Amino acid sequence: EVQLQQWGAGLLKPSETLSLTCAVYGESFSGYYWSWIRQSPGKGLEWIGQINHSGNTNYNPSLKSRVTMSVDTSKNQFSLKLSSVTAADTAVYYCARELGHDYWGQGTLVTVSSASTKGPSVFPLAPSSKSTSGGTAALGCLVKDYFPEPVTVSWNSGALTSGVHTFPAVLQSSGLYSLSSVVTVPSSSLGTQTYICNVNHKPSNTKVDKKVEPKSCDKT
Amino acid sequence: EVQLVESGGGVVQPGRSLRLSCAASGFTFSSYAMHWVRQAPGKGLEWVAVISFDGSNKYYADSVKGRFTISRDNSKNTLYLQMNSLRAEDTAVYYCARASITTTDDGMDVWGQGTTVTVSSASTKGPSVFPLAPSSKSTSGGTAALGCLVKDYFPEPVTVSWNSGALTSGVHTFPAVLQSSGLYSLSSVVTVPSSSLGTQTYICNVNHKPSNTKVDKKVEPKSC
Amino acid sequence: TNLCPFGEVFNATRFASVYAWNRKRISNCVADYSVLYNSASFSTFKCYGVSPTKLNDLCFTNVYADSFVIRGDEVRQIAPGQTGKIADYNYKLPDDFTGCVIAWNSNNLDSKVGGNYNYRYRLFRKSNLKPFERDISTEIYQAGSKPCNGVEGFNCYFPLQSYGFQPTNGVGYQPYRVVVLSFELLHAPATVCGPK
Amino acid sequence: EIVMTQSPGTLSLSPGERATLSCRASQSISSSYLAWFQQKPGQAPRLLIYGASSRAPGIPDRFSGSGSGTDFTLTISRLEPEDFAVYYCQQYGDSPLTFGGGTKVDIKRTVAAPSVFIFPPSDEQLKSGTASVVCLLNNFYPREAKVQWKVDNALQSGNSQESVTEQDSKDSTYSLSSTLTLSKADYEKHKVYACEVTHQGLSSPVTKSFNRGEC
Amino acid sequence: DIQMTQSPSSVSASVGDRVTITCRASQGISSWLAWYQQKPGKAPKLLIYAASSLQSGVPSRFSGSGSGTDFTLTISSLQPEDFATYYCQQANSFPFSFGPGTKVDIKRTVAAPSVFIFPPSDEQLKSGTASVVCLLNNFYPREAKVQWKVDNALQSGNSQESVTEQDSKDSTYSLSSTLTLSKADYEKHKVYACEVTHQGLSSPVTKSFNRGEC
Repeated sequence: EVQLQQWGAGLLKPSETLSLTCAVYGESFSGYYWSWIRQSPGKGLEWIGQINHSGNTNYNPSLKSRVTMSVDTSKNQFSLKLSSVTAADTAVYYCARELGHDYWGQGTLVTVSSASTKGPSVFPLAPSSKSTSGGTAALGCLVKDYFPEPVTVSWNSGALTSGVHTFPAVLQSSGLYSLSSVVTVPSSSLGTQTYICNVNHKPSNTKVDKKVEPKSCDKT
Repeated sequence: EVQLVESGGGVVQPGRSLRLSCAASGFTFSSYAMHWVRQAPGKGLEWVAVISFDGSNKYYADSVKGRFTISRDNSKNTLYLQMNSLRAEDTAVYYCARASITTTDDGMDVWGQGTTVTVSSASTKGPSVFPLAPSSKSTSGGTAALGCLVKDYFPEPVTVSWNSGALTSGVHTFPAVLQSSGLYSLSSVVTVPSSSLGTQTYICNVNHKPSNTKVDKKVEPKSC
Repeated sequence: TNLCPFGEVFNATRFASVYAWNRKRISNCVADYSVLYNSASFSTFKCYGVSPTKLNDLCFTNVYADSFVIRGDEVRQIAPGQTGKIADYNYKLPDDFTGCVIAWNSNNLDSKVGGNYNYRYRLFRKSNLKPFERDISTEIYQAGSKPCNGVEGFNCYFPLQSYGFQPTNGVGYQPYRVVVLSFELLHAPATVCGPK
Repeated sequence: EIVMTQSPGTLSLSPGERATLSCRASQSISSSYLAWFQQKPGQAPRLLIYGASSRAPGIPDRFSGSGSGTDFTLTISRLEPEDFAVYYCQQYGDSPLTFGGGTKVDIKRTVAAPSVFIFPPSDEQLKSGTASVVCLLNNFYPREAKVQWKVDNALQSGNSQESVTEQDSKDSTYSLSSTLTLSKADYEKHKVYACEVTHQGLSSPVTKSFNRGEC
Repeated sequence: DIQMTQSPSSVSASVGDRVTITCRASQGISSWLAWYQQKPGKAPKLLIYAASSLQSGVPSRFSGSGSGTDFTLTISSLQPEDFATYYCQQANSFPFSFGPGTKVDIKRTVAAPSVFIFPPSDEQLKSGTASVVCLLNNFYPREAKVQWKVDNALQSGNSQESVTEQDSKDSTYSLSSTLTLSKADYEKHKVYACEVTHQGLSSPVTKSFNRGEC
């Protein structure tokens, strides 16, 4: 058996450099080729290169210019450096043994964005008398303009898990992220039972407890 | 089905030129390479030329260099061989051959029935027939050998039949021979019971197409 | 008089595989190079160190002609300071070498219907080759925590793999014949020389 | 680069059925050097088939492979819940390597008409300087569905973004959220907004409408 | 130009017998030798390529081996559809080359030629020539000589020989030797004789004709 531990920088900025390290524990570090593989939604599994215990590297012609490798036999580690990164190099990077048929790593998610920390803004998407579904109504909350991922969402301090479909994020033109969380409940508990959309972003130490009520039309 | 058919076979005099053409059917002509290979009368196979699947690489032997020119046309699926400065050392039977690979890393696998090529300045001529009657010296256990002889004819082929295609119990018609005169000759003999000579008639019937010639000649004892 | 044999090397019939490149020595000759770079068949006529038109005036000790066959997209690897299969696990040129590299298409001779599996290349090797080396060993490439004992199986593969040359392969996956002329000079007299 | 192409780009089956995925190469491949990889959510890939016909250790006998040249085929006789995942094809006969795009294997079930809802924005997002209207589609199968945003009987484009949920674990349905962004000026100058949904299970497009300042 | 020789010049065999045919070159062709088979009045039929492989649709009784400058083809159990002529072909370099050929005859008991003679008839002289003939029919093997002697003196340079084939009734042959001359040089001598030379022949058999011997 063999074990491979990954580490490296996550968030990054364009024109910068992405460095990653994989360490091997469980067998010999000499005699094999250790490879780096990449996975992005749209380009599928991609191969970057492989290095030996003596600095011998086989690269991919599509990245031979930007890719660089290193190997340290003392600590039994290998490392990748990818230069002039962009938002296209945002992906999951794996370290594997030669022809990964045998053993792979676990995955290091590297993200690239020129933005900086920010906290989410929460907006309640409430129901109305027209959202009736045979005695059932939907509602929820919209999280907008936050960075980086992820964001934790819950309801009634976590006292609700049915009908709660939380959706993935969306990279808007502002470099920030957005998502929406929802819930579906009988119309016999809208005006009586309370609903709250708790949001939590750790990189900003933001904990929001936003209430939600039907949009009571104030007659003026 | 795979099928190669050659054409361009006929008499021709020295010095002049000719063009043979092979037509293919049943496979992608524009990928296979093609070979021209001859066989002389009474001798073995001989290599003539090869051409690739595009026409840019051609190779010939050391006896047809300059005189012969091989080519092809993938449009009509045709393979051409232009012979120039023909000689009498080229009368032969020509075959087209397919090859999956130039240099024949795997060998030829498709051939044509072949087309004949005669090269002689002579002109068509009906045959001359002569009977080879039996002889007292050819008497052995009551067996008499007789026959006919065709000589000084041109071109090939000839057809012969003893007793209107009936007697086929020993007929040993031999092949042709190219004398120095330039024409051809061949004998046709047969054995008979020596007691049925002056009772039964034996007549050789000869037919030659290039001249529409039809002859019948009887063989009788050489009376004294 | 006594020209050099540049017809048994260039205008030959069957070349060798790049993992068994054919080397030939040339000495005591009057090698005339002008006939080479005065042609259009040679799609690639690079020359490192020397200049092409200045080749019929020098006088080297001996010349080494290495002939073989490769893909069309692998010709950029025949040069000093390159990387890939050909340059690492096969024919490797040193850094700052003196000589010339010629290459031209051979889709006529080295193309077959159904694939020419006679031309092979080394794909796996536990290390890189030193310059001007030849590894014809058909041993088994081990890539797992399990010995191969000379039996192909899981993670134990065969290094030599075949080019699938066909006549329909368009441009880059078409056969290209390559000849590398290394002009090796020494402290001994210059047997080779250009015409006059 | 030996480009590979997986066919189809998605499937829909049920436990007990049989699955067949195909990988087509741009050019003929070496002897039989093509491998089949499995990948599930979060985990890293795993090898099942090597040589296009061999079954690696720890691989149940239901995974089989076949093919040659530019056509290879993976087959799964008796599916199981652990088998619904992404599958890739790999070639280790020519350098560099080359993976496919993938062929997901989703669970199947009866068609389900989406439940559609439209949301009017809140004053807070307006005082922030923007507006975003939301269209929620719930509990619908299959995933093939289309959504259009109409502004007072007028189509839109280039500003509607949709996000899809994953196959549920109980009913195996899907959830979708479309969002249409509009500056508060453009949101106030118009009057009405409609979400038109088209789905296989729908007898006809469903148009949910709402006006500004409606109540 | 590589020259490809074969051996033996000919072979006599029987059904079920094991036949071997050798091929030699002058230079070294690694393994680029193919074997073709030709029958009288047909076209060749590829059998072996690479000197060891085999073409589809070819029985297994055909085998090939060798390398370098020596190759061999083998027929384990002959059959009636294998008596033919076998050619070799090299493919190491241009120009290519075939072999002279190696025939495969049929075996039987050594027969004896029923020798006969035929003199020039009248019409042959009426035209102005003369064609005498001697004949050796129903014999085996194919090796045999026909000597011509005019006036009891050997005469050559004006004779022709023709043989048909291995007959299909019982493995027999037939040869005709023709002596062609001018009426003038013919009417100068009297005794014209043809003598036979064969293996099964107990002793040579000379048969002659005197000019005017009716």
